[PDB]
Amino acid sequence: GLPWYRVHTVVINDPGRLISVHLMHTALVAGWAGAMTLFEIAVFDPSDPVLNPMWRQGMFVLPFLTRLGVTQSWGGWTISGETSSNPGIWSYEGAAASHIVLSGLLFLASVWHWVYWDLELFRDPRTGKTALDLPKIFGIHLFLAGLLCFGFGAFHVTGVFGPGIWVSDPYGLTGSVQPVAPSWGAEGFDPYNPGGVPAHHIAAGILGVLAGLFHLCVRPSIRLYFGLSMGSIESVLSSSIAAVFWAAFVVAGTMWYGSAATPIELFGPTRYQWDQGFFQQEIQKRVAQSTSEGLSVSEAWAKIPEKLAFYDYIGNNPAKGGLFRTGAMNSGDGIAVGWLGHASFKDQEGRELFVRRMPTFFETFPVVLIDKDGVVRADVPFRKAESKYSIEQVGVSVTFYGGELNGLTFTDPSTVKKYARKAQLGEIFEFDRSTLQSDGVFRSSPRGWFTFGHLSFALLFFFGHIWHGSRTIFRDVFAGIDED
Amino acid sequence: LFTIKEFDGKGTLDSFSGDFLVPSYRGSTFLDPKGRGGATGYDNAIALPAKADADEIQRLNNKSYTPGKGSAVFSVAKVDTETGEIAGVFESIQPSDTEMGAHPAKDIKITGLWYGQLT
Amino acid sequence: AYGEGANVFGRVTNKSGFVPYAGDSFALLLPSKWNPSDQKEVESIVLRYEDNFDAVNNLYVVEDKSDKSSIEAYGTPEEFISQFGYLLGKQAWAGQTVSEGGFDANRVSNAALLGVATEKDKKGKTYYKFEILTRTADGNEGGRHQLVKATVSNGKLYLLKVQAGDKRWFKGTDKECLGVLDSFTVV
Amino acid sequence: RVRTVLDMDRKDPAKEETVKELRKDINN
Ligand code: CLA
Ligand code: CLA
Ligand code: CLA
Ligand code: CLA
Ligand code: CLA
Ligand code: CLA
Ligand SMILES: CC1=C(/C=C/C(C)=C/C=C/C(C)=C/C=C/C=C(C)/C=C/C=C(C)/C=C/C2=C(C)CCCC2(C)C)C(C)(C)CCC1
Repeated sequence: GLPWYRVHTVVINDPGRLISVHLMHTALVAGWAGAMTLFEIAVFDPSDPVLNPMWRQGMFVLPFLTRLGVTQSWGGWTISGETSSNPGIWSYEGAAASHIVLSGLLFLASVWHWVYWDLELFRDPRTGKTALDLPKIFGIHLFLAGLLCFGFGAFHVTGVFGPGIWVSDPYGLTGSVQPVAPSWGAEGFDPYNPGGVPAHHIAAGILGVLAGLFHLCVRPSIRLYFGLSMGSIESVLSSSIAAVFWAAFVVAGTMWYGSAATPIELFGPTRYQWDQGFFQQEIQKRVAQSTSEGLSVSEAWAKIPEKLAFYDYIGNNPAKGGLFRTGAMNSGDGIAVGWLGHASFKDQEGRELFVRRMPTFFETFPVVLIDKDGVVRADVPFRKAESKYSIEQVGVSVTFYGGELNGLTFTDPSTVKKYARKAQLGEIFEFDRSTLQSDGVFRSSPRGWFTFGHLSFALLFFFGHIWHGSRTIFRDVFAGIDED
Repeated sequence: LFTIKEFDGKGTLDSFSGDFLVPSYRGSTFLDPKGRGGATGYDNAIALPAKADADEIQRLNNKSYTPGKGSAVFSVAKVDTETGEIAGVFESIQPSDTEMGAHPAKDIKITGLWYGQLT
Repeated sequence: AYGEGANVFGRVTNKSGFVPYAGDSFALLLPSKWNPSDQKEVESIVLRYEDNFDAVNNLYVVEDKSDKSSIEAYGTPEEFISQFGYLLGKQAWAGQTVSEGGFDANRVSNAALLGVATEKDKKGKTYYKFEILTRTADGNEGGRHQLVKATVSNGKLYLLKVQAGDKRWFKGTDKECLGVLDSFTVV
Repeated sequence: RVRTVLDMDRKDPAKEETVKELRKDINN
């Protein structure tokens, strides 16, 4: 009479059916990978890599497929924006079909390993009872894991046999799948240095092999064997749950903060690029350099790439989103069509005014136009009676350099107020919202959703470590206690 | 706003008619449920940081508080000369609340009785 | 200093509530609880302080060159205060309204001149003193009291303006505002 | 030639939290 929450304990003491259920979970995961890839390819728009990349459309597995080398498709389109001459069998559709067929094969193998559960391999040769030599199993599977880690690091990513991984410029303007040379110096521990990824996966992998050869040759000591409850599968479950939630915390942190393994051309910008003005400073530095060359403001701003300006927009901030604001970023805000340009606000005196940008914390932010010396010179007041820094009172005009509105100046207060309100969000873009019926509230980029999901899983699996490990240590008393 | 403000009527003693001012139902400083309004207000649907366009021109910044006019007719029924007081019936037609210009006004007809004292 | 020692069983420094301040050519007393402020609504503002609690309570000193030889050259004090009509803010609203009580048609703000006068000084200097009450359609803090003290010396007009909410004015900000107005002394 | 002082004075009004302002702030 097992309660509904204990049913899957039936395979605790059955190695064969444990293999079967683990095969079934593996088959389900592979099937989900294939199906998700197929759905994403079906609903993906590859026409415009600029202003409409993958992270704008809510793609979740496309970033990873592109990160590890798969770029082309059988539909004739490349994620980089070129033409697919010969995508080969390793296109997105190829990966989806492969993971799907693997899921089916694992389903069949699960059926078999379930029917023929009573294999003599799982019998203890001496006693004849069913038993698993957990130290030796860990040694074998760790040796395999280390071998695979070294192989992936040395051949893949380095491009010796594999294709490499996604490497981009610091500002995410020109990124592509490239081979990576390992970084053997201290800079190999720079999180944003790509060269660490091969070298690590090499060196660590090597250690794994050696570690395997130890945990496969040397039997654990009796004191350690009974202390760590080696020989109980639930102890292994507790330790594995702990390790996996540790890894989940690490990956969530490394994606929220960004690293060489989570490029912004695949997951979108981080919130710390908006907070610290990572792109705004670069744009203004390029503009200033062009001006120092003698160019006018219009030419200097026309020289700015549209993708770089698009990164400098608060709508792409992963932290400007909602828990139930579902779907693609294009579903909340319209599909980007073009860059309006750069708005320069100037009072009737000629003093240049800058619009205070919305911080990541604020859902709504009042519009303030600030002097170069940090002195508020204009605003859109909430109380139009006896206002002091009104747009009409100060006489603010907005001139657009570059983009769609190039060399266009607006002086009517309504248009100036509208454009200042738009510019408080960063660079101003035109959005087509009729196509997807965008409501008008920002969604979160795929890196935000990934971080949220895997952080919640990390917490729940910390509770899993606690529970399954308590059950491990207190196995004798978890069938009941004999009073004191 | 049932009002008779500045009713400048003319006509005979049996029945005199005229027009009167009908102020906006809501003052300029009145804030809509989302903070929009004339004078003190937002002039923008800040709850949609990507929707402030011409599809919502009537609701945003078109808080038109323009006063309207209404028509009234008064008939004198009884007069007390010694007291100097008069009373009678009145009929008035005035527009409804326009909700600061959001939707068209509806015609309201109001009949009733009126009283007053002379000098 | 690091080895100065505490003030156990000591005595306070000052409890008057006002602290001195020396300007370019003027002396003033500011409330202790009022903090210095950075914003300059008028480019000629040379000093500004603001209340810590209610930012409506503030004051600023404006020093700008004047062609008039003396403050009397502006004319009558009422004419002078009519000259500086922009200090009371600007009505950005431009809609036809008649549904606001106590205000003229199409107006949402109104300034009432409670009184004007002329003051003296230890050197015989003449100061134009003004008290205004500005009300708005929303009635923010039940109106605002404005105290203005203006003088002309060495070709420059010095104008101190103190603003206090009526809600704050009723419950004891009048003392601080009047102290600020009284302490304003120019060479 | 870029005027770093003007660059910082441009970033500060739009965003005071910019890494341009905070870097070598005590030097200013
Ligand atoms: C890979 C990790 C892992 C593994 C292999 C196990 C394995 C096991 N757990 Mg454990 N557990 C885990 C993680 C894990 N757990 C975590 C992270 C938590 C914290 C939330 C728990 C908390 C927990 C409790 C409180 C208990 C167990 C119990 C058990 C045993 C019986 C499970 C059962 O039959 O329930 C049956 C499951 C169902 C009837 C279906 C429930 C449906 C859930 C609520 C939603 C469906 C999830 C969805 C379909 C899949 C998405 C999950 C995925 C994305 C992670 C079993 C050996 C029980 C035990 O101790 O045995 C005596 C028990 O009491 N677990
Ligand atoms: C951790 C794994 C993970 C992550 C990070 C994502 C992330 C994402 N997915 Mg995805 N997906 C996943 C797993 C994941 N998915 C799985 C396992 C499936 C198979 C079912 C799908 C199937 C799927 C589809 C079909 C689609 C996406 C889409 C998306 C993107 C839209 C954002 C979003 O999720 O909306 C918001 C997410 C939520 C609001 C979920 C909130 C979680 C709550 C708290 C759960 C609480 C449930 C509650 C207890 C039960 C009561 C509710 C009841 C009344 C119904 C986004 C980047 C969409 C897309 O962009 O198209 C390309 C899309 O259409 N996903
Ligand atoms: C010269 C060889 C070499 C090189 C170049 C590298 C290079 C690198 N290693 Mg590697 N490593 C090597 C050898 C090498 N390693 C060897 C021989 C081993 C032993 C097998 C390892 C084991 C190892 C591990 C376990 C990890 C790395 C990681 C990394 C990356 C660190 C940078 C980063 O951003 O992650 C940052 C990593 C961290 C900040 C880890 C700190 C996590 C803290 C301590 C705990 C946080 C979670 C915990 C549960 C607390 C709860 C959260 C709290 C808020 C409640 C980096 C590229 C890390 C990685 O994979 O990057 C994602 C990683 O964790 N290495
Ligand atoms: C048969 C070989 C095979 C191959 C070649 C691939 C290839 C691929 N898979 Mg797939 N997959 C496979 C099997 C395979 N898979 C199986 C059997 C399953 C079922 C479990 C899945 C389930 C699956 C899912 C759900 C997804 C993929 C995805 C992908 C794509 C991106 C992979 C990636 O970058 O993730 C990254 C890989 C890692 C981060 C590996 C992490 C290694 C951990 C951290 C090790 C830590 C513990 C370790 C043991 C410590 C050892 C100690 C040390 C000293 C050695 C890629 C083309 C993704 C995709 O893009 O969709 C198509 C996707 O989401 N796969
Ligand atoms: C309903 C029955 C059921 C199901 C569905 C599972 C399912 C699972 N068990 Mg499990 N188990 C069960 C019953 C069950 N168990 C019972 C009754 C016991 C005795 C108490 C155990 C004891 C047990 C132990 C001791 C362990 C598991 C582990 C696992 C996970 C590894 C799957 C695997 O081995 O395939 C193949 C493995 C792979 C293909 C490698 C990848 C595995 C992940 C889950 C695939 C998804 C990839 C992910 C998205 C990214 C990878 C990064 C990550 C690996 C760090 C898996 C999710 C292992 C684990 O992971 O601990 C959490 C583990 O150590 N189980
Ligand atoms: C509140 C958190 C917490 C709690 C209560 C437990 C509790 C338990 N754990 Mg678990 N564990 C945790 C977190 C936790 N763990 C974390 C974050 C990890 C890393 C993934 C693990 C990994 C882990 C494994 C692998 C195993 C356990 C096991 C166990 C059980 C045996 C007792 C034990 O060894 O504990 C854990 C011991 C400690 C928590 C000691 C930590 C004290 C360190 C040395 C402090 C380091 C200070 C450091 C210098 C500070 C500098 C860092 C700073 C700069 C940030 C027990 C019930 C064992 C088990 O399941 O029994 C069968 C087992 O196999 N744990
Ligand atoms: C049999 C076989 C085959 C195959 C077939 C097929 C077609 C398969 C596929 C299958 C599939 C197609 C699979 C899939 C699956 C899926 C999954 C497995 C998923 C699930 C989901 C989930 C679990 C989720 C949950 C949730 C939600 C809902 C909400 C939020 C939260 C979460 C996310 C948690 C072949 C031919 C090879 C041959 C051989 C045999």
